[PDB]
Amino acid sequence: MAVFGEAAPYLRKSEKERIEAQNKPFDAKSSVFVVDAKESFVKATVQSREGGKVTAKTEGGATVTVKDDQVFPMNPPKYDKIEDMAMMTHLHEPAVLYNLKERYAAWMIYTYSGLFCVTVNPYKWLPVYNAEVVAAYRGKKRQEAPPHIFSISDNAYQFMLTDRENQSILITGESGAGKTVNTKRVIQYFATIALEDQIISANPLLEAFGNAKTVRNDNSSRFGKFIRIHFGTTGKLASADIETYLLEKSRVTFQLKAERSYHIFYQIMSNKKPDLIEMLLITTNPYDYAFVSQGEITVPSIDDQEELMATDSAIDILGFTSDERVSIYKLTGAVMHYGNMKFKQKQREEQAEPDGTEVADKAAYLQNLNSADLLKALCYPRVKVGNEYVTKGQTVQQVYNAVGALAKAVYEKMFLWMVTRINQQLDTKQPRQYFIGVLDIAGFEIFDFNSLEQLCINFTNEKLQQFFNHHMFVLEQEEYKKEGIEWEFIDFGMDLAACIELIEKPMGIFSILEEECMFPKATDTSFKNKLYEQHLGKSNNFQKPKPAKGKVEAHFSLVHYAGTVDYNIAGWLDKNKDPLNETVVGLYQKSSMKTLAYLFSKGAKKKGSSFQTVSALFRENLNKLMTNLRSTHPHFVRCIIPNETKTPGAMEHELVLHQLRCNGVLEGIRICRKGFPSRILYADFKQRYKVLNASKKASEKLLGSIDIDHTQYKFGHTKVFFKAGLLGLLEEMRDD
Repeated sequence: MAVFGEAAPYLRKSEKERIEAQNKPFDAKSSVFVVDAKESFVKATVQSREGGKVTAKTEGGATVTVKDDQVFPMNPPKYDKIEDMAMMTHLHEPAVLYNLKERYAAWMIYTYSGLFCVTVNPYKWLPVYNAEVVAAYRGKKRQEAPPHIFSISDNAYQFMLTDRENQSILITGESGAGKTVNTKRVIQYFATIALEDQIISANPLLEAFGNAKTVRNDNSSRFGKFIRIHFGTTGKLASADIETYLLEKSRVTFQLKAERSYHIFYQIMSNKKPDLIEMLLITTNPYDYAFVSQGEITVPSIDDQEELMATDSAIDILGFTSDERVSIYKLTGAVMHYGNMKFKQKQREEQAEPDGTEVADKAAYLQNLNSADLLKALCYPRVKVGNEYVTKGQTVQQVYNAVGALAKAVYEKMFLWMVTRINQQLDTKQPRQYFIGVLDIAGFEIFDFNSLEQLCINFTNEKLQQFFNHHMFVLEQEEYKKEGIEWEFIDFGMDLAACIELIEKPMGIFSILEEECMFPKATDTSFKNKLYEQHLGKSNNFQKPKPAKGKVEAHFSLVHYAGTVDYNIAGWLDKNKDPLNETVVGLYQKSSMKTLAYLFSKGAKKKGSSFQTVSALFRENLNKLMTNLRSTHPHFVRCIIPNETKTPGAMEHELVLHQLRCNGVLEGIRICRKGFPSRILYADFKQRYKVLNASKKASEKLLGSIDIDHTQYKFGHTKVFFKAGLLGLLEEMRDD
């Protein structure tokens, strides 16, 4: 029992509760669940099986008739509070729902789910991470001590110590959901078991540059985050590294009405220091600058003034000179200025031309290069043809797309290089080796009105889901080679492939979108018709939107591992085209500041400066991830938010139901539940099955005598393998 220390009661209960819950009367004729009007699933109490009719009593005593397919048999109390739910004789939505609801009630936060380390959050100081569980969880294997994040961290540590292999921790928590704390927890755990201060110190400037509020939350971290903590050849902290991945681009010049651009803009708009406001030549009203003024400017949660000097100090403590910081500020100001550059068609042509060089002068001075030259090289580029140059023509719309891509590219380059500098200041020069992977990412965030970025995020999560699906497949399945029997002989990732191919293959959604962003006179309606005629009916994941619910418009319905979702197509075309000019990039290369430090200066498979598109860069760096990550052993953590407010213990279903799909842990449990989830020894088997027929041959006797078929199970040579829904049949009969 108390084999580790004192943290047990809020971590795990002792025997007395285990046995007081084990031996409890569990009927299987009224223990069924129910679908709810207010919630999803509560524990119901029916009279009997009246066909598709019941009087299902809730805790408030409900009576309504409910069909069979949504009243669910409850897991027994002998299976109550089990850590690894992948063995329960009932594997469904309510199974896991209450298997963690009652555990959060009993405060057993840290649970297991196959490979998933499901971890709820508290709202009160619980001493589960104290200086004794660090040694209690030290040296352990996975499944003997009670679950915890320290368990999996030490697991990955000893794993890399076994075969010099890189490992990775895949965490998924909402903005400000507590994962921002669990990351520092695991990194300091590793720092002891081998720094976190530098990590948290560099942290806020990141969210300054690349975070914003959305229609859902307030400090959404749009980019991806990945931390490489390398060790010596024996295990010794010899690195502190950081990776930014799939940083969103289109924010810098476009955002829907219910959100805004990144923080830094409005931060400078906040006038805690008019030194910048004068120096960056900007005014204070953000509605004066179109790139940032298409949504909600002021947020009623935090002001941006204090954040100015907060992130300023964040810069200062890191390896940044002062000129470096004035350069960052000037570049952000020029990004803001580009929006107001105006162009007008010439009267005798479609060639664009400038009207007022004022904002042109401002932006050009802000980079120390001529203004007339800048606007010329925007509205009169020239491309290298053969062994000379010709000056292409430009229409107004083309010039607007060009300057948009310009601002986007310079901003993302600023981001990537400041990250470079950060990871440049934080390294320790010890010769290092195989690292660990700490990676957060935006979850499967589906909304009431989807768009491009939502689809890209959902696609990233599709790739991740298939990744870990296949990993769990190989591990779990190919374990049982030694178990004298195999089952579910197909790969497990090969069912997300149907939804992936619909997005990434030739003639896929992304390919078609590229086609239309390249076609001469494409329009939104042509895009829709092309999508339909290429996919509708000729696939299954793709299907028609359903008009209802008074929502504005959906245009095509995709199905994922996290359920179906239908997207809105308006604006996808002009949001995706970003023709990067070249003469102006030369201008940048020949500037006088470290703006050119970004833009420092085969032909096959590389598109041209007029075929560039956002989705392509996505699909490129996404595969960069999904290969270097594939070169590293994974582990998974899930910071849930069980309640709207901070009332601990309580947990409403509908909200945790959503996180159950965003992380898609039910997908793992369902791919592991369509076979033999129950692998068990003789320990409980003989003692609870000898009651009907009062080792191996003894198992054969104690199984054949209790009226079970030899189809839905197999005891290979060591453990018996069982479906979930069969032990319940035994549960009530193995007790008599």
